[PDB]
Amino acid sequence: AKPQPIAAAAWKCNGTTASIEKLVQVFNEHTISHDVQCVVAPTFVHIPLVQAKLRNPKYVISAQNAIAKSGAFTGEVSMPILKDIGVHWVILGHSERRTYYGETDEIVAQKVSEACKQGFMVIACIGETLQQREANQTAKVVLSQTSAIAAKLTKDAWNQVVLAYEPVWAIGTGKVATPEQAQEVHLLLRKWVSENIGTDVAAKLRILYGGSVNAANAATLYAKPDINGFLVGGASLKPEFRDIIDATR
Amino acid sequence: KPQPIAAAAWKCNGTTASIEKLVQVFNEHTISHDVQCVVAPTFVHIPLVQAKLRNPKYVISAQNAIAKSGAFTGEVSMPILKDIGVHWVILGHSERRTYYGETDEIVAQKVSEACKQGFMVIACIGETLQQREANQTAKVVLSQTSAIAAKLTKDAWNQVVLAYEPVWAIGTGKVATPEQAQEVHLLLRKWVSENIGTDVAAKLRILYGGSVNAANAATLYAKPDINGFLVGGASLKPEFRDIIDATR
Ligand SMILES: [Cl-]
Repeated sequence: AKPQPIAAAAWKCNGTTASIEKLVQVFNEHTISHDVQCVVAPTFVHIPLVQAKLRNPKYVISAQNAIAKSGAFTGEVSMPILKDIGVHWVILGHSERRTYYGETDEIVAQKVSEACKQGFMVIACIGETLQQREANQTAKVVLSQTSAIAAKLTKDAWNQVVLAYEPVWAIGTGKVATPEQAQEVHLLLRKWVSENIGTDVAAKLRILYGGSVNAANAATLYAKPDINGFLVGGASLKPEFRDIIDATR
Repeated sequence: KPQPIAAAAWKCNGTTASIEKLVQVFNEHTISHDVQCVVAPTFVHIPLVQAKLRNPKYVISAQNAIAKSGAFTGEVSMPILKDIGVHWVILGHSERRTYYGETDEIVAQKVSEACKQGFMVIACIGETLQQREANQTAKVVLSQTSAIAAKLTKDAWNQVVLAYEPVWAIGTGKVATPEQAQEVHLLLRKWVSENIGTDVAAKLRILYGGSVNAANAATLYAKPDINGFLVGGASLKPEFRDIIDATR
């Protein structure tokens, strides 16, 4: 009854030609037998290298960011440029972009809507800070972030949308997030989607956990009913990512 | 006059078909004078250009970078650029100063880290129409340059290239004359003359980053303090060859 699992490797801004070639070979020799959509998300300059080496049939390639339109945007990569090179997935609204580079709900929701219009599969990120979690605002924030995105989409566009919950309150703060605390936000989000968008949309929507995931807690995390996979960080740069994929069965 | 530079600022434009076609046109254009030609494609197009662009007079630059690798989603670091073989970088572009939070101090730190890591930097400065109309042309460009200069040693200036953008002429209905461009280049080199050293000022490349095409590149490069161009829309066209020939 669960939708198709997703295991996304968020390499962030890391990697060398030797690093990636060695890691991609590990990914390719890993035989995966269950239905699961795997995702590598390298830096822009490494997309051609990954395109040349990544062969495992379970995988697609995603950009870590994009802008909606080509033009006078020095330093940025546009979605049409990404379609032309053969990339159909993109991560939008990551906490690091909302924090360091000032991406707002209006910017993130506009990127998701324009990516859905241009045929992208989107992993849209939401999450709340510790200060927000201290104020009993987890729902207030993650639903305000999810409503802003939904306000620019129609029903059919939700088949391209994937949500990734970032427990930002458990990132670099010295605080930890339990598999029960993750399942709580994951069901909180699905019920909002069930109520506001549709019941069939909620049951099929993939909600990924974007917190600390390793080979030890992946299966127990995926054991929860409203967790549909992971947005893996540190462990994704390791052969450990194979075990994380194994745990989505 | 030091070695001129002809840089192609492609911005966020291009496909694999159009880049491969234009690179071949650049490949069939023989350049027989001392000039450093630069092509700066999007991050995704850097491997294509490195493989295909074969003119010995060209190098490949990035349009942006950050100092260190790590948990910075969507960004490309400077060590990653060095590992893939990129040794040039455009920093502090007006579009990033305007729309992506690159303050004078953020540009200054990026330039400093880039020179520390062995990068050739094209650092961009320029003033708005509001600023120019407030008689702030010197105030803005020198404040942008002095922030960059406070993070650089004398030897690091041999890796830095200044690119003046007449931002007051972009999308404003105003246009910049060569005499207005030379005026800014002059006072730029003169501040370096009197705050870094007469030696660095003489050998500093200061590129014009306004409207450059085949019709005006010669008249522009004829100005004594203009050392080349950071070319926009014309850089995606075969007439970039005529701009290179205008730096003779
Ligand atoms: Cl490992």
